[PDB]
Amino acid sequence: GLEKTVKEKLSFEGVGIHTGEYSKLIIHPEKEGTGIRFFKNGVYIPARHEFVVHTNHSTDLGFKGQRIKTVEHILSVLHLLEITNVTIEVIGNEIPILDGSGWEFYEAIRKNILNQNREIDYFVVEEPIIVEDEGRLIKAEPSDTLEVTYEGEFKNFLGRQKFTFVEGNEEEIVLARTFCFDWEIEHIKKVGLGKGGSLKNTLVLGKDKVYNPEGLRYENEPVRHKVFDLIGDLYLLGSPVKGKFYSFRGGHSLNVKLVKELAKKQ
Ligand SMILES: CCCCCCCCCCC[C@@H](O)CC(=O)O[C@@H]1[C@@H](N)[C@@H](OP(=O)(O)OP(=O)(O)OC[C@H]2O[C@@H](n3ccc(=O)[nH]c3=O)[C@H](O)[C@@H]2O)O[C@H](CO)[C@H]1O
Ligand SMILES: [Cl-]
Ligand SMILES: [Zn+2]
Ligand SMILES: [Zn+2]
Ligand SMILES: [Zn+2]
Ligand SMILES: [Zn+2]
Repeated sequence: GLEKTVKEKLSFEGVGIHTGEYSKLIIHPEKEGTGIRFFKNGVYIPARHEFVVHTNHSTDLGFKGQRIKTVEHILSVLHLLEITNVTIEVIGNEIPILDGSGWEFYEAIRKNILNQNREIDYFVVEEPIIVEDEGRLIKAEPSDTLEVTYEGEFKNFLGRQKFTFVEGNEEEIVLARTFCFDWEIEHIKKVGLGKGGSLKNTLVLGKDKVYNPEGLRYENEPVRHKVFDLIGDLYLLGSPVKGKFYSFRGGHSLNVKLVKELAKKQ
């Protein structure tokens, strides 16, 4: 595939799910070999694992005293579309959550793709690797195409479910929204997070219920979302990725752990 940028500057704005503050994004075109980077208060923050500063409830980056929260969704959409050269200017402290999915970013960026004059240098998984953390596991192995499976095991009605993304099925995961359980709200608010959360940008699930009046988009919308998150975190390898991945109960922390182990090995 050829390296790609955007045809023109694209803008997005809205509340950050964790800060509860308004922020604005400006996606700038960039030349071949630039890579994906964020820009905030005069500092460039590359979208790479060396710049990850926090992973508990979002994937956050920082450099030289400047931090940006919740990069997982914009990075997943850029990865899915193979956008390789772009500057994401952030006026604020977090990426806007919008409806909690990648839909708005995906629809706008997909209509503005500009192919460039280089073949993409893919990050190619060369051998099998397994990373683990207290009941959670992620396996990666060689593959000519990006294939990502997430298997969840939930304490509520969702039970045990899995979903697999393969290239060409981007539309199956870009609408899946972020979610949380009603029993998690206390903790998230207590640690100074979830300030912008509402039923308009997060699915809220209970032991037997879906609080959002619209309900779920898909019966397995939560696992489709976890696949979407893993594809965003994999872009921290700094190039579009080719490999077959299987995550059992993974989250941003384990995804970043896998990315760092893959980067170290290769
Ligand atoms: C008007 C009133 C409205 C009320 C609404 C406002 C409430 C406050 C706003 C909340 C906003 C946040 O909700 C945003 C936020 O944090 O969104 C995160 C997102 N970033 C990503 O976070 P992360 O990847 O780090 O998540 P974990 O993997 O760690 O899972 C998390 C827990 O699920 C367990 N788990 C996991 C997998 C499994 O198979 N089984 C199982 O049990 C696991 O053990 C752990 O206890 O995905 C999470 C989902 O999974 C989202 O919640
Ligand atoms: Cl925390
Ligand atoms: Zn090619
Ligand atoms: Zn926490
Ligand atoms: Zn997240
Ligand atoms: Zn997410």
